[PDB]
Amino acid sequence: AEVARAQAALAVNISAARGLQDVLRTNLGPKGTMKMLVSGAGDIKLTKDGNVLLHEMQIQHPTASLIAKVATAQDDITGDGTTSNVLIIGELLKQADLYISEGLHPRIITEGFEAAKEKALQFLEEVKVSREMDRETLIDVARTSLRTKVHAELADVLTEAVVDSILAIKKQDEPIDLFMIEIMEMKHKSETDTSLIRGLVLDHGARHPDMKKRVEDAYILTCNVSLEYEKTEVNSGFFYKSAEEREKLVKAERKFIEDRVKKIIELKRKVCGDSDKGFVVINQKGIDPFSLDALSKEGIVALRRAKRRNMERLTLACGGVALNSFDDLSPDCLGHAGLVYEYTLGEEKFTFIEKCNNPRSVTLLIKGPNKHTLTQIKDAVRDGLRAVKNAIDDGCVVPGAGAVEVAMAEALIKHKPSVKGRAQLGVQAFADALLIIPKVLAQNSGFDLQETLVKIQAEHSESGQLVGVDLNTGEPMVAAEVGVWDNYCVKKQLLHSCTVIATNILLVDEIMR
Amino acid sequence: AKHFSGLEEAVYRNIQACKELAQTTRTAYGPNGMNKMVINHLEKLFVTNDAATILRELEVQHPAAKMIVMASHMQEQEVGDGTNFVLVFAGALLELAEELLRIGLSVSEVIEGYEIACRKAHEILPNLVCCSAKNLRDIDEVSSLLRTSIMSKQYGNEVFLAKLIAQACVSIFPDSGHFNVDNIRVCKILGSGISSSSVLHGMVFKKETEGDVTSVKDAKIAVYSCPFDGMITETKGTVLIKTAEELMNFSKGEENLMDAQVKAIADTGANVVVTGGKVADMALHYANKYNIMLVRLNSKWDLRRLCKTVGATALPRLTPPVLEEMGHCDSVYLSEVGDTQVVVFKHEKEDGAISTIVLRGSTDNLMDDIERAVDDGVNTFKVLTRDKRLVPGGGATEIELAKQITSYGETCPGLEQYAIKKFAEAFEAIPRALAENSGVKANEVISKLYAVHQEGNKNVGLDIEAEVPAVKDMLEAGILDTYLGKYWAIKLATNAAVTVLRVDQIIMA
Amino acid sequence: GTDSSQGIPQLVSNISACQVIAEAVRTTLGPRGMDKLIVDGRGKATISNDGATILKLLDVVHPAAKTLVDIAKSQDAEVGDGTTSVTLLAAEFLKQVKPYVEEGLHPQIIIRAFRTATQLAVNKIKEIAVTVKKADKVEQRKLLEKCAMTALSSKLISQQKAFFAKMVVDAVMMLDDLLQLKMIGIKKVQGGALEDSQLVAGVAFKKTFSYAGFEMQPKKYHNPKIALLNVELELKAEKDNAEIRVHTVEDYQAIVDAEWNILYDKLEKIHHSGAKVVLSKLPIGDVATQYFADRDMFCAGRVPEEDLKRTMMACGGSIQTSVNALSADVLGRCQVFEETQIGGERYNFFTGCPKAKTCTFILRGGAEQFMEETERSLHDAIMIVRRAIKNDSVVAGGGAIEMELSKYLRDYSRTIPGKQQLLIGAYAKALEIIPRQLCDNAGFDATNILNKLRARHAQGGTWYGVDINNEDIADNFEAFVWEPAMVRINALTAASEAACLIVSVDETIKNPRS
Repeated sequence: AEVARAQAALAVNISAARGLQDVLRTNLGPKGTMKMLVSGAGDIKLTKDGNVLLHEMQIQHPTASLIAKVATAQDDITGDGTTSNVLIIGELLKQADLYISEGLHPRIITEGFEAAKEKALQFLEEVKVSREMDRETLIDVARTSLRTKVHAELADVLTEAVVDSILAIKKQDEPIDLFMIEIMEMKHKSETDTSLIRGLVLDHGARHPDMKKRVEDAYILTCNVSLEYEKTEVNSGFFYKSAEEREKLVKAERKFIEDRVKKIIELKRKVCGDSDKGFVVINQKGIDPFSLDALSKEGIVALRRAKRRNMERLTLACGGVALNSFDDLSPDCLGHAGLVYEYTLGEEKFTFIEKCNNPRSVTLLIKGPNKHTLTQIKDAVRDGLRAVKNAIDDGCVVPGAGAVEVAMAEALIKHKPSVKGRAQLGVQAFADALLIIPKVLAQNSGFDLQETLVKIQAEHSESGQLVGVDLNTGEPMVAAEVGVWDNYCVKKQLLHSCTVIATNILLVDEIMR
Repeated sequence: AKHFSGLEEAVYRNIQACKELAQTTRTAYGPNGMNKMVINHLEKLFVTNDAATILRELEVQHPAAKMIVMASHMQEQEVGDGTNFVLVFAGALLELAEELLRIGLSVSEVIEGYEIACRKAHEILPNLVCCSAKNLRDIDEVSSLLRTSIMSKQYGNEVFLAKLIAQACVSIFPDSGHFNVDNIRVCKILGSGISSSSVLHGMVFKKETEGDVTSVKDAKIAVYSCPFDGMITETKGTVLIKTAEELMNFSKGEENLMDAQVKAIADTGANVVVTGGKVADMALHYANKYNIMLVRLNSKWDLRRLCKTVGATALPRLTPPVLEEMGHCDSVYLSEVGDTQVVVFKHEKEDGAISTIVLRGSTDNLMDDIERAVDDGVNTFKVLTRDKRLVPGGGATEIELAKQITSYGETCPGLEQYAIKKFAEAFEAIPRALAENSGVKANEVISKLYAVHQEGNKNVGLDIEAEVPAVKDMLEAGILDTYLGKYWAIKLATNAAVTVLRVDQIIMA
Repeated sequence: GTDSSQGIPQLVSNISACQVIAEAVRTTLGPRGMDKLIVDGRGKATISNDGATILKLLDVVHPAAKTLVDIAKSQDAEVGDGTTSVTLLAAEFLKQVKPYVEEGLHPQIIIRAFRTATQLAVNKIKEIAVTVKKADKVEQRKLLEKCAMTALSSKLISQQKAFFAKMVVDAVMMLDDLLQLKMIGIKKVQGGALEDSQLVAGVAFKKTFSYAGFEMQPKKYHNPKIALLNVELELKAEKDNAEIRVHTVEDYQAIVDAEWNILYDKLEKIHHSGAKVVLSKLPIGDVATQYFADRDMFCAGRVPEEDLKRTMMACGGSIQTSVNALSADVLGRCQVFEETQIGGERYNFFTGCPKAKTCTFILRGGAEQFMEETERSLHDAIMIVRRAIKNDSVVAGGGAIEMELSKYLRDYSRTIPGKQQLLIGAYAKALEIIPRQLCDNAGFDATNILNKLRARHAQGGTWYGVDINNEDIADNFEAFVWEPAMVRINALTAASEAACLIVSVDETIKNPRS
């Protein structure tokens, strides 16, 4: 095939990744902008988020395949700062371009990158402080962490909702959420409205004129594949081997509809008293209207159209036994919920299971009929749930919004990485690539980006105080008293991912197609 | 396609979509709009004076155009008319920002200038209410207020059509205050002129109707989408055309098989049987003898309007009907709808969801034109069940807003300050629209609506007072707005605009 | 996708396209007016006068082309005369507003200038209109002769009009409460009473089959029972076509006879169900023709369908496509049947009908092409006199009112305007184009002809127009050229309307992307 073996082969490589960063330079901030994204079949999506804009749709670049790999591991380990990791390496190619533009080795630039991280990883221990597991401590982090990823008005409605979700653990040690993540979209009049309810919300409730609505000590009978068969948890076809074999099945099916509603109502007399305690049937599939008569007149809140994903978290939400049958297996095969309530708003009926044995699954009830809002308000949830969980997993949170970037660059003063000056090379392009997060915001704001950046450095050298850049003015301010604090799990991981790929770019001086 | 480069999506795409928003409500909306011709995928000329119909008809590949369309979908859902108001207001406000971009402002900076100021304008919005009045039982009260609703999509008979639309929504729901979602289905009968349009309570099958009533005390139905050419609970027969001797045998047995069908439907409870398809000839000969009612050949939309209101779905076969697929109506009776005899049902609040207004005219596009104005007035009564607070007519409201917002801008100072100065200038698109609806200059009208300082009642209509432009009292004229109807119209227009301002480039894999 | 273009360059594209389409229907309508020729599709060449006939025939390549069709259809449905004149005047409005809108001067007060000038026009037409059936006779049938004889003197004839006009008057008085063209239709031969026509008050048949026996059949009755059939009668009935067979000797003479027994059994099904004269659209077989001679009955195949439609309305009967009848109210009957070969062509005359509403003219001219114009000479007198009865409120014809109304409304252009003299002046400019074109399709200088009329309009009188048979200025009232008042009033409200459609609309949206 054809070869490209020159410094121009690196020069095409470093050129593609910087321009893709400047597209994403529009993002990452409350003063940063949402990016409109349209699918191949067409779907309006307004995301500021890094991974969604990167992994879904992109244009032809070999660097685009490279940055998808490292933003994966940032999304894998943390799930936040997928905006933030792109902006470092774009500048990191830029000052490193200049020395090879002067003419220097790609490997002498590479080796100063490693000492740049090691001088800064030890500084990451210094700059973070021990912060609390307080809700209000996590309020300051969450609303800050949302504004770097999504919009500020999106941050305001979610600041109370995200912090109370992750707080339901009993010191469960995990950096991201797993079962708190449950998103129930809802057609509303308000596109932007958010309701956090403890426990699991059912995607479709059900109503009969005799069916109850509020039940307490609700003994759940979790239900599945339906009345027409018997003792089945999975669907089946029909026998076509003989013409009479097709007929003999469906004549018996109406009898099994009778038999399986009979087992449910006779279990309600045994376990729930007469009607003294609540009883809830959660069917995965459709409810026959004959059993809609027979269950609801018993006083049973029967439910329709559940997901099998909802079945699995219902086992955690009840904490007991969540079945998949209608028949009487055993009376102690019933999970317990002290409160199950179906609230109906809008077009859809939403059934809640509460008094959970495990406060591990909560659900954000998500409003908005328009999909472009309903996509975007859902997209603010998933990055919000993981990032604040990083803050509660970490005992120490870094104070962020760029205050570390001037702090390390002054602390990366040279002749300490002095071996031949080749280590002084890689730390110097590193320190200038630190400052992009103060460069992007005062670009997006007023107070011209490098004119006030040196004013941050002039103030930070005074008394060693951490001073950041305002998200709405671009003016200098202390990051601690204001509380503009970034996740340390982002910030610690940020050094590793940005170092390794810019190393890998300098190892690529040949490209073949 | 659908993704480009070169500062297009931010600066250049947004003003391009505003040109599509230009001349869409700028002469086609006001106290009296002007027609626009649209041809759908079915070949027909269509007049449009409502924003949501034409933009649903108009296909765009521009995603920036698709944002405000979804906002106007809410403003039909929440308010009704004023989706036209959404376009030129958001269309002006987007075009004012690029001059601030040539100053060198950021996108989110002038977004913030629009966010705090639409919060500010919504605080001024209770101070614009003038002459609150509400009577949910008085047709004369409602026909005065729904006049300007149907003024905005008509030019001819306002007094004839305002009395009809005020009669329906009151009399279909005499418990008004929690008024239903939709309660009027139109009946387009081509023929006699616009003075033959009238209101009929209950479902009207203006298609062909055979037989007669079985009982008028009950009007239960078993709505079937399937023809009656031999379709039975057993093995479904068809019209035997394969053999002429089989055609004679099927003709002799059909009335006996039609006897098995009508007793399978009426004993379960029905006096009217809905026929979407056909009825066989001998099957039609027996239904006159059994005196059961058949209504043959209803459209799919006619099938939809029936299945929505009675709660009974159409069936693909003949059977003894289940309870969940039978509907009940109060009465069924043969009365002339537009002085031509078709059948008409009865739906009280026990049945609800429909009170028909028959559309009659020498042109169906006129019947399509009055179809535009009645859709907003349905929600406007639902607006009226929410608020009793009346705002004066369009454009006279915006000029009082612009003065305080300009005074509010200088009290901010910032670079949001200049956006708030532009935010007052998006208000003046509504007197720019009515001047362009008249075909007269705007800044002379803008200079007049400035100088009055009573300004909250003063605008120029689509009048001979707009020939040489001269202000008038919109409130005294009968051209009205309301509190919540203008509230969501500003709220949803400012919401979609700053988001479609915020947009960036698109990449596509 | 979806086609769309906004504004003035689309609107200038709108106003310019409709004028070019109107160039045919501008230049039509009369004896010195015009008469059509087009070729469409396979090469089917047709000849018309009504644009609304051929606007349904010609394609629509614009929405402006689609705008003209129903507006022409609205004029053709009521009157049938002057169908093109509404489509004339609409685009003629757009021509003088065209320099205005290309300057950018485009109000939407243009459309209300149409309606306001319409109301001043249609009131002036009605208040100058005279009821002629009430004021200018008590029997008003000799009155209708002088209008019809004038309508006959216009197209071709000048000497046959006295012999024809009373036949026109006596036919229309039977056709009152009706406006059918298949009940006033004129039949054509050369070889009867030449340069003379006749009026029958019943049902006449043009194309009736003979030359298989007509003197072997009774060609007249005095109580006919008419079988209005549409079933083909064969030369012989058939046998099968699979395993059908000849030579051997036993089943030999039978199957040749069995082809013949089935046919006359079906022919007897016509006979005993009640029939003495039998008609069929599809051809009656020649051997089957002589079987009606066997029962001594008259028969004729190859009959046009429009002839059978005359019989079902005057006898109260109906057409059939069966071989057996069950009632005499689906069958036809009269009280005199008479076959008369006028011009060498076999006519079936139905006199003594139970209703006798259909009138038919058996026209003899001096030639064939002479008789073509003679039929359309008679057809003009049928169209105008039926229109004169239904509206007694009658003004002069020839655009005589319009030139007065041109000057009448420019006086309002002197009177009213804030800017409206540009519109009402252009409105009044387009009014005189119709008698201008009626001079221009007549070929002569309207600028000489029209300008002389306004001087006598200046003294007094609005009935001053053009006698186009000589092309001279004439009082069309006293020149007997008339047309009822509401005809123009229906024309003005439709010509201003489509003009209001063009001004309001600046955009054409094509959603399936042509």
